[PDB]
Amino acid sequence: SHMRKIIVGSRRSKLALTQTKWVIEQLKKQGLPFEFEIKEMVKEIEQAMLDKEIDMAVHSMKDMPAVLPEGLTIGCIPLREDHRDALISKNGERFEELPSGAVIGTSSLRRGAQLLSMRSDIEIKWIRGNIDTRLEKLKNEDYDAIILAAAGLSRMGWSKDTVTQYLEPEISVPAVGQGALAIECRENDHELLSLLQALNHDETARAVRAERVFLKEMEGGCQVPIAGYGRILDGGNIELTSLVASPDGKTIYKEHITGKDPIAIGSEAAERLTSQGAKLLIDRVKEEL
Ligand SMILES: *Cc1[nH]c(Cc2[nH]cc(CCC(=O)O)c2CC(=O)O)c(CCC(=O)O)c1CC(=O)O
Repeated sequence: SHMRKIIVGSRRSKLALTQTKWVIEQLKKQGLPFEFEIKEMVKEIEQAMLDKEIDMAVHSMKDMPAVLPEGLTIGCIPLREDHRDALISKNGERFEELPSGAVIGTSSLRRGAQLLSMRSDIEIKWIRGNIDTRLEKLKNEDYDAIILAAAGLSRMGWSKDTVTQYLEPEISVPAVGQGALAIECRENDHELLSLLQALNHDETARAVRAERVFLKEMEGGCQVPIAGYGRILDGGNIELTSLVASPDGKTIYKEHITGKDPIAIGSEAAERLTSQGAKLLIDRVKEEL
């Protein structure tokens, strides 16, 4: 029959389309009368959505801006994937087993700093590209290992043949929003928001909300050595782990806070880390970029 067609904007990478299709598939499980169509195409997708050329987009939470364009909203945050960083070693060694002088590929200051805090006898080397591209570079270039989000390898069904060690947050505190998806739509698209509700996972959303509040107040992002990971405790409170590190790994600010309200705990986390010198550190790093 004649039903509303929801147009879903997506990047063209294997991962992006996979994430986008996952979302569509879960939405279809409600059995409501909507058609979905992907339009292969964060900010340019946002412009299209504002212009009503698309109705929604599925982004990796960790790549979302602190502030959405007025008129847009994160309409849904589904049940989180694995939040953990993953080590993929060419010759199958766990982190502490990598040879002295091992070359670990990442363009993330957050990842490289944490690794360097544990081991000063490894080398962090810049690497870029989509996750497949990066796996090909690990094979074909001078890297002994790489770090990737466990979530992307999971989504692709690649983990089994790649992951050498899943890194616990004790070892590597994840990027804010890692493993979470931001399903972005217009704030006034009430029909769509209503459809997205059954997909929203309140415990994921609350945790991520705390992480983001902290990141916003610290003025962090992908380019800065800042981390935050919130989980829901069995008791129902959120526990937020917050971290800022010097790029060489020698100075770590790291704190835990537990509470009910994501805004209050994210804010208090930023206040505490800022009071310890973490914001000055981030400001100085940005000065040398
Ligand atoms: C903020 C940031 N983005 C990226 C590149 C990126 N974005 C999403 C993913 C997939 C995992 C997910 O959806 O959560 C990826 C790639 C990946 O991490 O697998 C980075 C990576 C920089 C790098 O390591 O070179 C970052 C920064 C960060 O994670 O600290």
